[PDB]
Amino acid sequence: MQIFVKTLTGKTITLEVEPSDTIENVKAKIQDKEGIPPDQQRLIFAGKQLEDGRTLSDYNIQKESTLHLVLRLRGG
Amino acid sequence: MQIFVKTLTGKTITLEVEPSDTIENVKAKIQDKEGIPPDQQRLIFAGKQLEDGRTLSDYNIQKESTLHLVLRLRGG
Amino acid sequence: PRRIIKETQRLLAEPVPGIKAEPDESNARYFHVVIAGPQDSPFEGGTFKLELFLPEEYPMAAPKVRFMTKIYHPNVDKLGRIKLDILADKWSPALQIRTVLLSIQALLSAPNPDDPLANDVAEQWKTNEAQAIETARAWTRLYAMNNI
Amino acid sequence: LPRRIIKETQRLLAEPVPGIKAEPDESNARYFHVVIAGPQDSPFEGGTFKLELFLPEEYPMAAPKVRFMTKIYHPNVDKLGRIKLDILADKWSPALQIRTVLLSIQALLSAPNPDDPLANDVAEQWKTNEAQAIETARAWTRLYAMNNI
Amino acid sequence: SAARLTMMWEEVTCPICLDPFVEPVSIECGHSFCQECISQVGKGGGSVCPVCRQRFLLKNLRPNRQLANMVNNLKEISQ
Amino acid sequence: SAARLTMMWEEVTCPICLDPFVEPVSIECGHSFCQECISQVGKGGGSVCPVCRQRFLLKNLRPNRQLANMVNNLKEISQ
Ligand SMILES: [Zn+2]
Ligand SMILES: [Zn+2]
Ligand SMILES: [Zn+2]
Ligand SMILES: [Zn+2]
Repeated sequence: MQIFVKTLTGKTITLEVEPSDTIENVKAKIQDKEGIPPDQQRLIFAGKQLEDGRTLSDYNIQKESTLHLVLRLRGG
Repeated sequence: MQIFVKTLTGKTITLEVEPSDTIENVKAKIQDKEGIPPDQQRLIFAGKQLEDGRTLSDYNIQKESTLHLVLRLRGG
Repeated sequence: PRRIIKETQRLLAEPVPGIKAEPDESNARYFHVVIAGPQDSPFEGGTFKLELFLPEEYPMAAPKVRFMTKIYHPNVDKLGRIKLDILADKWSPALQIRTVLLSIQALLSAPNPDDPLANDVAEQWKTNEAQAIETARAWTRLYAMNNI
Repeated sequence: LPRRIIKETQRLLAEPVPGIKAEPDESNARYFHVVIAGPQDSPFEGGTFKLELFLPEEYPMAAPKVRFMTKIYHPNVDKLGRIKLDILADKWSPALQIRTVLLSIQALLSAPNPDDPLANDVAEQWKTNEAQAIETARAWTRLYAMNNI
Repeated sequence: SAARLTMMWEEVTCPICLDPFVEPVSIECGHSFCQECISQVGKGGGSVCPVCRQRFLLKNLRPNRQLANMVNNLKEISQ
Repeated sequence: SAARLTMMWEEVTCPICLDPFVEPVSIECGHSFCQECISQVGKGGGSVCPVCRQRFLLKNLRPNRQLANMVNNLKEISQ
């Protein structure tokens, strides 16, 4: 399936992905197209900071779901 | 007046020029769009290597005339 | 300020789920913000009001953002001031109002207690995480509901 | 069959350049039959000069092999029609194409350089008696470089 | 095909000023910005990339004229 | 319409291989090439720019991803 990712500027890129894909796999596809190391990527869905371990299915991310891209943030 | 310049790859750029303009002026406009220093540019029109000093009028280069871009060449 | 006009333009036109930001009619540099508490978080179901102000050095400097609604969070104090790197040193002029607010929304999902801003809340969050969560879920009910 | 050669060949037949013809041999797409028009305001004006061009296997990382098949009176071309031009040797660029190579050769006819010679006899004659050399070249153009198609 | 037309406008947009590129230059990381925009960010010798936060030095700025040319082309398509 | 598309196609064309860019990278002068194309030119760790003849070192290659993205967009537009 294809999901959407809203990059910093607001431009939306399309990624072919599989429900079983990990977030790190998604960051990699973002990195290949936008050139941001996964270390610096943070993906937000339903207000949640999606973590590297879990999968798209773990978050109920279905077809045409949009993730929002942000930079590494630290509340500390 | 708009003239044409066929760049190395064959890409044609359009340049606003005045018949009183020197060849050097033309190279400069080419340089601003293509990024080739004038000492590396040579312009060919009707088989002639156009010289930096003279003008478009000196060569009877009129509206919609195409110059051809080449790199510095030396007969040896 | 054209950037602000275009940012504001996409905020009114192409909105983001769980975030609203409209400008004050008296000052386009001041924004009236409402943030939805992230799901699977103590703040779930909450509607948090925030103040955003764009200084004149924007986007070369971060916006000034503070909570108007009361919030029990390690990285937000009693005055509503937010201790977040993106709002200080790790600010980027490529960040926009959209991403700033999403960043703040992310922070509610992933609080960082270890390094304290509100030492009360921070210590309580690690020493008794479950009680702190219960408090925050309560504060969400008390202050962050029926506040629209 | 590098695709560059295919596209070059393609654009030479499709987008032609005034005063230059380059057709591929049906027996070898790496060999081109070329005709160059003598540049205007040159001794060679009015001439049609035949040239052979071959693309080596390292093209475009190496320059084409180009030599004159028509006889020409020029300081930088010898009796066999071999050309001494930097762009065909040391100062070659893989961004140059057959189009620009041939235009470059055409430029050389416009701007002969005797100081660095390949045909020493012609070069000296160009320097000692420029006017006679020009007349000779204009003659050679009529004798050898006309009615040769 | 306005969707794709816009997608091309967005590729030639500056992440700082959000306008189309003016004198597009790149920094060490490869990301591109208006010369003026990135110069103000890096005033004093350099800073970090607004996109990936990689360090950059203003002396290592590099023109990216293709991006410029794609702007002009897109301007002609409109209007 | 195709005429303007051509102008844009030529902007995203490699001057060495003459195909659309594949892994577009730039050298010190700012001119861009396919990584493979410029790498073979610069075999031994450097050479001169095919377009301007300015010196370049292979270690100072820089990705130019915007050009890549504009390629894909143009390829999709044809579809
Ligand atoms: Zn800018
Ligand atoms: Zn970067
Ligand atoms: Zn290439
Ligand atoms: Zn160059």
